[PDB]
Amino acid sequence: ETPREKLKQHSDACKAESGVSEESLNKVRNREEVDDPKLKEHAFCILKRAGFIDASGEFQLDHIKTKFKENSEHPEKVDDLVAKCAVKKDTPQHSSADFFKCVHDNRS
Repeated sequence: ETPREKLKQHSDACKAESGVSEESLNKVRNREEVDDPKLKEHAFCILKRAGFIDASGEFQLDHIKTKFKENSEHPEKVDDLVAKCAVKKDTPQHSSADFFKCVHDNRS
């Protein structure tokens, strides 16, 4: 009866296991490269909510490239980088981590 707060939680179900705190994610900021399940898993949890990838795992670069393109400091290399970063892997949840890592580990 009237939630008021309206707890959404981007990873309400992903928290059951993929509850990667601000530890390994922060490491992504630096060129250290850290392998972790909750990390890659948590990412997909945001991708599905962000409105990029579908419940089936179909990558949508047309929407990703446009996002990084429109309003940016140097929008032009993202589109090409999207192809190399959005490489279709054996699973959809995998490619997710590539989005929040590849673009972050891009040489200037």
